[PDB]
Amino acid sequence: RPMDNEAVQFGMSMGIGWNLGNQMDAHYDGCSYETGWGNKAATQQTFNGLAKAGFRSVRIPVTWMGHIGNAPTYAIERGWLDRVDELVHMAHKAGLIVIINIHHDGFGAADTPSKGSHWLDLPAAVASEERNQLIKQELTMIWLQIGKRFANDGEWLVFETLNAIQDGDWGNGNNRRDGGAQYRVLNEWNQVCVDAIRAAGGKNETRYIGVPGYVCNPDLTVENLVLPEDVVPNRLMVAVHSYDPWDYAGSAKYNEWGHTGKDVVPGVGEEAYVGMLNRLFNMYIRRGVPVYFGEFGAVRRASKADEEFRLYYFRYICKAMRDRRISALYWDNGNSKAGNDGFGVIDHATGRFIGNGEQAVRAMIDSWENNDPNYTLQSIYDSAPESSR
Ligand SMILES: OC[C@H]1O[C@@H](O[C@H]2[C@H](O)[C@@H](O)[C@H](O[C@H]3[C@H](O)[C@@H](O)[C@H](O)O[C@@H]3CO)O[C@@H]2CO)[C@H](O)[C@@H](O)[C@@H]1O
Repeated sequence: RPMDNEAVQFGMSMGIGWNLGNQMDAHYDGCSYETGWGNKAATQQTFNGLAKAGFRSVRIPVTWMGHIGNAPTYAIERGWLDRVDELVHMAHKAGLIVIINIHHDGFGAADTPSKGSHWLDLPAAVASEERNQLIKQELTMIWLQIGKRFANDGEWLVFETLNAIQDGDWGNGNNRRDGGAQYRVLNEWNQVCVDAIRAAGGKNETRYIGVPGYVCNPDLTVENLVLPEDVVPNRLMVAVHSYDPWDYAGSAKYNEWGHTGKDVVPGVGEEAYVGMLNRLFNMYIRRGVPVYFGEFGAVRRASKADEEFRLYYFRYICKAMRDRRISALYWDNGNSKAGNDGFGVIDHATGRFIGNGEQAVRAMIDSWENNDPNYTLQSIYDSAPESSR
């Protein structure tokens, strides 16, 4: 029975995790900087607190742009790699499964503080096969070096090939009417990254590798993602993101969610989210291919009554994930404000809770971990909070 295989068990072993967001991914004027977006430097204590809270995994998005020497070698500045190495091993010290990647290098929108510097350019790769070739060489050289640095680190360290690749229009643009050209290239980049990771030798030969689809959208993934040919069986996982529905979870234009909410995104609640998880479960988990959410979340609310809807959202979706053998990592950017972009629940320097962050963390983790067979989507649903409208 493929859903009962070792790879899906490894997928589930990541449980509910946490992103060191706006940290090694932060960047401006063409260069990443750990503190560049207001977060202070991570410490062992950061990761200790994560393990203590019950997270099983941690994702350290890294933006490499600015620390890459010239072609043809694309040498990564050693200090930058040292710091990545160092963090990965702090996480290992705390008993966490660890994910690293190529992050804002691939940022595909126009709203960037590093305009002109995103070498990982999907429109430009589609535009010409020559520029597609340069990008592939750079992806190769970068993954070879990362692989070589971590050759003695085992399957507790996961590599995620790319982040959220796109053309600016978030999966509503030319990708829907170019005859699959954008999707074909992205699949080719994943292939090239997997090739390079495996060629790094050592424990990279049997390391789990996460591969995304277009803009990390679950549906565009199930429709167009082609899993790369691999040198070993059962060592690829599908990476997806979800902040659905965005205007509730991300922008906080609406502040309630689900069947008991009144201030809701219209017609988009419990059924839609589980439908999305079911398509992933039928496409991948049922076929022995693990899926994880590299990023999921909902921002913090100003009122206690709206916050209860946030906890409800977490309890419900995280249970639905558990039951579909899907693991997931919460997006934490360190920002303690409420509303738009207010994702911070754990301090990035100390690993202590920010504001009421503990309730959210407990909500997502406990719901996923719960092994009481009476605790179901029905019971969670029936205890949805009361609308304050
Ligand atoms: O605060 C200073 C800088 O913030 C930058 O915005 C970032 C958000 O604060 C962050 O939460 C968001 O996270 C992304 C994630 O990186 C991505 O993989 C996924 O697709 O969506 C998440 C949630 O949107 O990233 C943005 C930037 O990409 C500003 O860009 C910057 O100008 C500002 O100084």
